[PDB]
Amino acid sequence: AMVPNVVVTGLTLVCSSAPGPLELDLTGDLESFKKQSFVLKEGVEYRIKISFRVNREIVSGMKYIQHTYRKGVKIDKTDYMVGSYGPRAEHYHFLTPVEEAPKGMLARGSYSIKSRFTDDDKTDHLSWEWNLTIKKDW
Repeated sequence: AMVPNVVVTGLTLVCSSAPGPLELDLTGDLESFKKQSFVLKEGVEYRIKISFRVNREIVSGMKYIQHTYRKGVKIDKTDYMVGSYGPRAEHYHFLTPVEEAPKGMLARGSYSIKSRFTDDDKTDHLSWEWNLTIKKDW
């Protein structure tokens, strides 16, 4: 502290066809997000972008872990290998592979997401929670 080795600064849902920006500022109050949601139209392609800075030492085997819940029930768990990164002032941007929102009336509604950014030391660089709502339309 005040700026430790990794500072996770943002999550962005990158989607060509979304009408507005879908962004969380992860330097802020993380409790706030629990009360908000991103809307995705069903079936659309998107990527999750995590923005972060490294301050002092090279970090290796960075990993972004995402758990998805529906009705409080764990339904998906994905780990994404992020890579190795040296210290610098400029943000790094990690992007997942393209994902697809689920589709169909039965898949519509809100889901809760538990995210963690970690590494090969299993350091908790940041853990946060957010919500995704799948709709017939934007």
